[PDB]
Amino acid sequence: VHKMALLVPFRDRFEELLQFVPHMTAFLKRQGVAHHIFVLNQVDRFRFNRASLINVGFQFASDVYDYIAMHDVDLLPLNDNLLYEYPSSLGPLHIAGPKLHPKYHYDNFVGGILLVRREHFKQMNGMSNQYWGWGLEDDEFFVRIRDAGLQVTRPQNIKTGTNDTFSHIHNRYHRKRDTQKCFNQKEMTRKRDHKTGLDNVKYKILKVHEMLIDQVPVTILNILLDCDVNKTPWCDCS
Ligand SMILES: O=c1ccn([C@@H]2O[C@H](COP(=O)(O)OP(=O)(O)O)[C@@H](O)[C@H]2O)c(=O)[nH]1
Ligand SMILES: O[C@@H]1[C@@H](O)[C@H](O[C@@H]2CO[C@@H](O)[C@H](O)[C@H]2O)OC[C@H]1O
Ligand SMILES: [Mn+2]
Repeated sequence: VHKMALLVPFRDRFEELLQFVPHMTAFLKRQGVAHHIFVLNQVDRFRFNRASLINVGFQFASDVYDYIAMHDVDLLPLNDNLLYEYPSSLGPLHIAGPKLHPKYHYDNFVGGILLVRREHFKQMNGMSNQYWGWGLEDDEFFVRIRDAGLQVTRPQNIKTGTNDTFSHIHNRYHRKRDTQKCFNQKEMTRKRDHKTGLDNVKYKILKVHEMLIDQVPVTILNILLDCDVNKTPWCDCS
């Protein structure tokens, strides 16, 4: 059978994580999905880089996981018909589709929760590394999906919709989105990145922690991401 690496980019969301772990373990257990949660704890001081943290988690995870779930820690599925299944040959399986997501509704939205076969993630050279702070990293990945001759599939015949498919417990004031721009960030991050990815994300895993949360095993990666300010100075706008 198949195994999912549940990759959870993470910084300063302990409260969310305590809700995430039990909810997801139970949910996935009901649909027979074998999996393991990898908390991608960014311990450098640069702005949050979700995509790069995913690259790291993918490298770390062993070949026994034949697919991954890039999974926001604050987004809980409320509908058991959302199948976190091995994606088809077509490409990524997007769980949090534009018609089910509480907040994002455009056609090619692939954020929130996105499942990708190991082989396809390698094909696409994983995600761009140039996204420091909120926004755009998932859209650039959409393009990587089309450029690889792949496509996005989403669950069919979900009866629930944008108000009752997911719990998105994320108060915009409690957890601020880091929308700042500095240096030439707008211009540069809006353009397709053919130069970086899985194969050159620069980092170190300082420490690996085996945690149990009410018996449920979970792996913490303390990831010190590196920034080349000659290429991506917007990693830090202070
Ligand atoms: O400072 C941060 C920023 C985000 N994240 C993680 O990145 C995900 C995506 O971030 P965000 O909630 O801001 O995305 P959005 O709600 O806009 O889809 C979060 O849910 C967390 O898993 C985090 O751990 N710390
Ligand atoms: O990273 C993603 C953002 O880049 C995205 O922003 C949207 C992009 O398409 C535009 O038509 C919209 O103005 C804008 O909402 O939102 C979702 C996020 O995950
Ligand atoms: Mn959120």
